[PDB]
Amino acid sequence: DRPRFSFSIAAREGKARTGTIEMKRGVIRTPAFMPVGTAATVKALKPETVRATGADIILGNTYHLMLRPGAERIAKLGGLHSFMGWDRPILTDSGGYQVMSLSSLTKQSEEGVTFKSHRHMLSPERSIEIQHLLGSDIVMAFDECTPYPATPSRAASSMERSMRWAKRSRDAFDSRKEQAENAALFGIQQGSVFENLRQQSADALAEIGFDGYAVGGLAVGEGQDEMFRVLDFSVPMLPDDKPHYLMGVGKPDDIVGAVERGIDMFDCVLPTRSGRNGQAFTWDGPINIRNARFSEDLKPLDSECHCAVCQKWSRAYIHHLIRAGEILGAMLMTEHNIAFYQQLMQKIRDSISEGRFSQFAQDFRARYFA
Amino acid sequence: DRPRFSFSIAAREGKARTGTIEMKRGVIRTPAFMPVGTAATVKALKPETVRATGADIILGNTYHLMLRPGAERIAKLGGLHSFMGWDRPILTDSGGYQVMSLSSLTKQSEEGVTFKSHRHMLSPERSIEIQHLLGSDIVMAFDECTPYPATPSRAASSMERSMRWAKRSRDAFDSRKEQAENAALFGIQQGSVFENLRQQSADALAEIGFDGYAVGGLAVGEGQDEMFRVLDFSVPMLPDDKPHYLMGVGKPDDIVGAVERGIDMFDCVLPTRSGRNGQAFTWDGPINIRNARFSEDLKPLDSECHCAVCQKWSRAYIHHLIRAGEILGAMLMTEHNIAFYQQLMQKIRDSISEGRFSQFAQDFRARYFA
Ligand SMILES: CNc1nc2c(CCNCC3CCCC3)c3nc(N)[nH]c(=O)c3cc2[nH]1
Ligand SMILES: CNc1nc2c(CCNCC3CCCC3)c3nc(N)[nH]c(=O)c3cc2[nH]1
Ligand SMILES: [Cl-]
Ligand SMILES: [Cl-]
Ligand SMILES: [Zn+2]
Ligand SMILES: [Zn+2]
Repeated sequence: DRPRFSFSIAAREGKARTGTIEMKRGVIRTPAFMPVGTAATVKALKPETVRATGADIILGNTYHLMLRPGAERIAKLGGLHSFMGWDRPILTDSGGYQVMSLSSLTKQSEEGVTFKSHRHMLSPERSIEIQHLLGSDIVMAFDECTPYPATPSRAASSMERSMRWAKRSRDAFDSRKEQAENAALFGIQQGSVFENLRQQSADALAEIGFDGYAVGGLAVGEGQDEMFRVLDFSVPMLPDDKPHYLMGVGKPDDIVGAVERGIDMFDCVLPTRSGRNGQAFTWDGPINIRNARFSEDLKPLDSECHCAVCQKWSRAYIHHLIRAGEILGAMLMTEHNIAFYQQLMQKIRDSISEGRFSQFAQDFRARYFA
Repeated sequence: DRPRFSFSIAAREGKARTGTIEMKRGVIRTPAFMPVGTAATVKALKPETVRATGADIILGNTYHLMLRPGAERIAKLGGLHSFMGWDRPILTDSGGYQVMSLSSLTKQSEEGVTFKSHRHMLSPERSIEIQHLLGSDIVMAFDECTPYPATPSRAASSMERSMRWAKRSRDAFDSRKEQAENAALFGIQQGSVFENLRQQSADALAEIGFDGYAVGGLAVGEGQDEMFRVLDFSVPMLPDDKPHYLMGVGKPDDIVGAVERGIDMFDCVLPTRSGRNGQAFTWDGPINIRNARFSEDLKPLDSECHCAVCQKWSRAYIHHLIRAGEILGAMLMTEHNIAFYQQLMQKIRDSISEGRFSQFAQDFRARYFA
């Protein structure tokens, strides 16, 4: 039987790593892309389809689920895995990021955040409890994602609060025997774009001790150049022997560059959200299938993609479906986009394992941006 | 290799029949339920899923497809079968019924109907041509579905026009060698609720000669009692050795009673349309999954249904999905409802084959309306 949590690194190239996370509910191949759910579902896909694309783990949506149908109700029905029919690992975010981005009126304090549903409270203790009620396998500490840009003073005060909340998250998780024995807990580094604050945050998280370490506070408007600059110094501050999770990233080129900088795990709504809006990812860059140039194009979305959509249906058909507002259009676009992301991760893993990831990154960028 | 068209009756009980239609693209078990597409898709289902529910044939949507993406374009892309990925028989309606129900401004004449898209003309010749361009296997004659109620004079004039159009449909179909050799053509009986007009229409259609005969002009507001009364005298007027197709019907109890009256084929948007709106069919009658009573119900939609939805997911989960507006909710409701309809048809076929259909009908009604 698998352990509660074990991360093993099988091969390395520069800062990039490939390996596996073993958990009770399954193995996660890294670098990993984790598709993101909306309301106990990955949009427009059955769980068997999500698995068929190559996903080893998905994200649940703590913020949506605590409001509807409610975390207690999901627990009463047997937990999120049973409820939605996904029996493999699930990671849950801690909810505050989405509260601060989506909620109408927020009130923040040392205790947590109160907010009005689009009233509810969210504290480190309540966040960990909700994630337990959902039955999450990878639990995120409750943090504050500092807005960008932030002054050094405000970034420091925010990061300091997040580190106090990280300790409260650790203690809440450890107090609950079933959660501590069966799930894993990740800490989230903050500190905005400032190296000294990123270092203080990394040091605080390592002193507490976590199963994995996320880089928080990025993909919040700073742009790729700045994100990469912050990753350059921030990832080496985290424990080398634990997974590194870049939250909310990102486009294919963001993922490649982040792996070059030591990131092992990614989540992003982009492939699911933008597929419904007509954007399809291809090795030659994204296309918008709604464009009239595809109305009679009999080729698949991408000429090399191995997914079931590209084996069966044409650009012309999917163009028509999306233009007509048909549900099958969203289903096919979403399956292809998630499958494309998984094929990207597989090429990344294979190229690191073979010591040719730097060349893969160069070749990928030349063709994707040609 | 299968013939162009062969209908064989394997067993009979009273007016009910069970058997098969063999066509080049597959066998159709009768009595048959034919799921209805919207715009080159059966809503929210891949074709493989439609087939998995038990469907042997589906309906294309001539009215929608002639407007978008256009019949000529579909032909240029290889036909509707290739375009949507369904390789089995497709029946297409002739388009006038939907024009008269959906179009904003209509102008009717002996030549056909002109209308504005929500300008285009539709005549017997153009209707048959569009169905050819789509690559339909079962082509419907171009008719006029008389509004209900209709005076005897107006019903007669309308039926007479439909019979002239039926002859024009026959000749257009026969002129096109590839269509005549590979597809089948059905005539449509009209005459409103009037026995003498139904008889004149049946006689006119039999003189022309068709591969199958539809009962048109019903399910247009007359209610089940009146529909059944008209079927009682109308179905025996059609050739016994050809299939009898009741257009646009219907609810499960409508289907059972129509089979008792000699109907072999059915199409209806109800299972697809109403599933998206939360109505699920069960052997104990329909339920609305949005009702709060299902919020914590761990049972499947129906306790006996063999479909994949009822094997995996609970009422509580589907309730949540539909309340949340999630695409997966529509997917699961639609798959279950179409599968339920196919299981109904299978029970009908098996009970006729075993000489116990009358008992099945009685048992079905007692439980469905309990
Ligand atoms: C898109 N950019 C971005 N996302 C971030 C996220 C959310 C990652 N995605 C989670 C899913 C969203 C819907 C359900 C869960 C962040 N989350 C936390 N806790 N902290 C961040 O600093 C944090 C930072 C992030 N930046
Ligand atoms: C719902 N009631 C009803 N439908 C009838 C229909 C349409 C059957 N359904 C076809 C699908 C609808 C969307 C795409 C094809 C009828 N069609 C014709 N041609 N004539 C009728 O008298 C006729 C009569 C009908 N009565
Ligand atoms: Cl969340
Ligand atoms: Cl039509
Ligand atoms: Zn693909
Ligand atoms: Zn079912």
